[PDB]
Amino acid sequence: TSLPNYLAGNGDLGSWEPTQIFAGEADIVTEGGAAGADIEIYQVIAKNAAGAMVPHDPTAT
Amino acid sequence: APFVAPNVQGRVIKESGYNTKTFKPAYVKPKHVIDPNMIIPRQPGEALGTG
Repeated sequence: TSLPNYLAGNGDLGSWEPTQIFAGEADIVTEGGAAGADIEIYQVIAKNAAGAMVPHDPTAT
Repeated sequence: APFVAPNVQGRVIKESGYNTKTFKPAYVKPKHVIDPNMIIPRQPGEALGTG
């Protein structure tokens, strides 16, 4: 990874767009728990039959 | 030295010679090319953002 690009091009350094989460003023409750699948950030989470933290999905038999 | 009864003539003794050695040196030519591809990117002791 070493080639000093000699060309002429426009480009962006990035685009910041803030992620406000809280929409009210009630109290926050937290806990750590063991995962069962691969979880992203701020993804809605259920609990499977073993007690893990599977991400939420309705219509499951 | 040889033992000789004092009537007879004597003994003759041989000798020794030389040797030679010659040498020649060897030749060494290293070099580098310098592109603009080596000058431009950042040498490590330089601050982030603006070089």
